Amino acid sequence: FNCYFPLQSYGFQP
Amino acid sequence: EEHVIIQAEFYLNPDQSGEFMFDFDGDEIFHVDMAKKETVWRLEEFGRFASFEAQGALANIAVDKANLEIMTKRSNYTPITNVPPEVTVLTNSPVELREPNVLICFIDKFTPPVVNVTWLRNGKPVTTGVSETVFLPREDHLFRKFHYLPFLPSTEDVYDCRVEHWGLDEPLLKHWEFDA
Amino acid sequence: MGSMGDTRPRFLWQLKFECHFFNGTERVRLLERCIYNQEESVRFDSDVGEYRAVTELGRPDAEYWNSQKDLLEQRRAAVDTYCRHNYGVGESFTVQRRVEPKVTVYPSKTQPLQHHNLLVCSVSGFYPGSIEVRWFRNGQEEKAGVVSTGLIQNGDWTFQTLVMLETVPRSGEVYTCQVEHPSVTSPLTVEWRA
Repeated sequence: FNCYFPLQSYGFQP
Repeated sequence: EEHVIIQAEFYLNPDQSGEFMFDFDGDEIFHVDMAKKETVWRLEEFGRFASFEAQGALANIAVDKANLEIMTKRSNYTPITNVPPEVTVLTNSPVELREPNVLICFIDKFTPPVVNVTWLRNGKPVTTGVSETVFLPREDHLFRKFHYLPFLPSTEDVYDCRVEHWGLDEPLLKHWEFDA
Repeated sequence: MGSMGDTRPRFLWQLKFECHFFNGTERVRLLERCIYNQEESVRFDSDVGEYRAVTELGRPDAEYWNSQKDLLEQRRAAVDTYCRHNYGVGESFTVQRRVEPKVTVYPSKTQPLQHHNLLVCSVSGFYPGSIEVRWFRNGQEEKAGVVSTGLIQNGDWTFQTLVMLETVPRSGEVYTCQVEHPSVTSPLTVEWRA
């Protein structure tokens, strides 16, 4: 498929 | 060549409202409907050309929610300052009697991304065939939004776009009439 | 007072991943931005290569994320795996989109000056935003008396602009609204014969 890819958000330090 | 593609997300408390969209040079490619959990293409044909897995957006939104809570605590619960919108009403094209056209209510330069928009025909709320965009990003981190009302132009009907927002003391009421 | 109810304070978090493209995809710059309320607090800039705090609030996050070497490797390669990928996904209906302006000329309904005709050139429905709309009298570009709304975004992958000219219309004068736009190789023209 012709797919947009997201960049993943990462959490702050817990 | 000069182009900018922006993946823009947000989360807002205590509303618990999320958003995820892609922007190309200031126009929306798509967003994800958080209630239906599905990709919504800004122009219909885009969905024939491309795809986007909506669960990636939903996962990002969960992380955004977690980070908002942390940042809310870290700032000692410093809330957003309301910035009220600028509202303009225009048509899609030059207006001719009895030739279908479209009224555009352009809502700009506001935050947070919560706004109420009512089309009034001769002073009365009208819902027929209206549509709207999600909140669109700005470089100053405020937002933009468009609302649309298809209409059949006549001499006897007048229109107002009524906009309400926490930064406004009174509703904004922006008028349009046939230029007779 | 207040135009809507529910005035509880609000708290807002925005994330933007910006892919900036120069000369096609010859040059690419990724800019990840974290904004709390209206204040950007930390960013990753691919020209820099690591997270940086914009404000004090962002300092712990820059420190934490710069400790994650996998994450830095991933972000450093995203100019390729994300920006250039997504550029190629949509180039044919975004970068290559060309929608021809519709051009109409008409007298304003408002005619404030005796012996003058206020003319209106309406240019609508076009894509992309770059455009020039100009008025000519006979063969001469009019350099005075012109008023333009500038570029208006309609929110639906089209734009419009409106350009007005006060004319002193003599016999044998021809007024032309002329549009230069990337969708056409020769300018669009619509004329008004006085």
